[PDB]
Amino acid sequence: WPENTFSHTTIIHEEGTTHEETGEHQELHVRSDVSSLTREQVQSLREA
Amino acid sequence: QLDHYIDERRTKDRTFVGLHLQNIGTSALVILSIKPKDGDSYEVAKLA
Amino acid sequence: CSVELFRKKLEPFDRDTNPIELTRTYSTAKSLFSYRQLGYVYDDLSLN
Repeated sequence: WPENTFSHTTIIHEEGTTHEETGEHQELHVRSDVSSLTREQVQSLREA
Repeated sequence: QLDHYIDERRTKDRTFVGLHLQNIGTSALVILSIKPKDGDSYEVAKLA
Repeated sequence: CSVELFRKKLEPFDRDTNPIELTRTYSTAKSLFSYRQLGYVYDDLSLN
């Protein structure tokens, strides 16, 4: 179909805003099934 | 920690393409690519 | 000031021989004025 039906003109650029990564309290650790978790946490556990 | 994950995702400068959607009456899929003058068209993302 | 010096790319971080990929990503000079993306935050912003 004619691709001009939709509008593909504008481009939106947004600067990297702030981030508050400080502070962690009441860490509700959740122990899960071994087979449920996936590769990255597997590898973190292995390194630990 | 999903909130911390998204915060660390949003700390970075970002760009987006905006689209305005109009009904077509069928099942349409769009294929979107970026065309540079000094290069070949390269696929970007998937949408329908 | 020194806009030509700024448009100059940093070295030798540009070349692919650097195992760290973040330097290849940020080999420029302009982006370095913000350390949002650098990922490290100082806990305190005071002075004795």
